[PDB]
This record gives sequence, C-alpha cells and structure tokens, in this order.
Amino acid sequence: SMEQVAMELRLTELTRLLRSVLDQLQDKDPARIFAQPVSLKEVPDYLDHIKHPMDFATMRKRLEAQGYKNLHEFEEDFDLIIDNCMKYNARDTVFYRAAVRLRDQGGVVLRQARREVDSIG
Repeated sequence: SMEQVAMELRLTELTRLLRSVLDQLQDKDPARIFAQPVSLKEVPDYLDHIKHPMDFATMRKRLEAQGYKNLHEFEEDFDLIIDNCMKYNARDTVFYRAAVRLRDQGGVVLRQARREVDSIG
C-alpha cells in the first residue's frame, strides 16, 4: 500500500535523525567507556547486578535494524547506559563520573531532538 510506504519513509527519516543524535551522544564519551557491552569474560558476575545491560554498540545495531519506533524508546536505552553504570560503579570512580558527564552533556542534545521530532512529525 501507499500508506505502508509513507510509514516506512517516516521510519527511515526517524532513523536518520536518531543516527545523528547517537553520534552526538557518543562524542560526549571520548574515553569510550560506554562504546561496547560490559565484558562477561572480565566481569563474570555483571548480570547478577545489572538485569538490562546497554551500550552504544548495541544501540547502534538496533538503530540500523530500524528498531527504534520513536525517540522515547531510544532515550530509554540511553538512560540504561547511564543508570546501570551509576548503580554498578561507586561514586568515586572514573566510570560513575563519566556517566554523570554523559548525562549532563547529553541533556542538551536530547532537549533539541525532542523538539525536532515533534516539529518534523
């Protein structure tokens, strides 16, 4: 149907916008602390602590499968990165501190992407 096509084109454009958002968020993590999943070889007990792991590579796979239906779903995954880190790691660690900075600096990027998604429909 012509309707399924137009829907598909909207999803493609949402994907294009979220890709740019993701690149901007990932630049706020220059140390690459959140680039890849926490290694279960190196932290064998991680899943006893964190029930829903998340990282920027796993978000990127989901993105390119057009697996995000809206900005809210994307933000949920971004928030998991930060919130998992802040529970697993103590306050006085390079890891926790990096999460706090990513959170604070991402807020600006997400503030405007919420307006661009409402604006462009």
